Amino acid sequence: KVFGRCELAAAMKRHGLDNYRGYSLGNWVCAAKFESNFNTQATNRNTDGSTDYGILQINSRWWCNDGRTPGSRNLCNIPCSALLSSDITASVNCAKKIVSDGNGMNAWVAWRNRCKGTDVQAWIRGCRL
Ligand SMILES: [Cl-]
Ligand SMILES: [Cl-]
Ligand code: NA
Repeated sequence: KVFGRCELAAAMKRHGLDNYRGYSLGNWVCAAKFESNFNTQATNRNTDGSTDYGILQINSRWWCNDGRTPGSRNLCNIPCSALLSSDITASVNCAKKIVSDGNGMNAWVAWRNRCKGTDVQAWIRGCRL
């Protein structure tokens, strides 16, 4: 599924991401835009052989099991394929664990490089939430 921008904003809000750990909704939409272009089926292979999955590009090195990242952890206790569903619940629940691990949203490179310090509000403007 390729979400529309307001459609994704509303789904994230329903799932408790608005102001989660002090990050307003537009941060999460911005991060999703640049990580996956709002596509739940996005995958990308990293240099270390890990892979990033789903709309928030969550890494198999630490967060999910894909059976092909030797020595990896599965901190979200999920198969990585679950991160690719049209239902974003599993991605949101796992992202909540990531952003709480001390490093906030800096875990997402695209957020750090393309969202942090910008007017993220603009990612939710015009949306009925
Ligand atoms: Cl915002
Ligand atoms: Cl980047
Ligand atoms: Na893993």
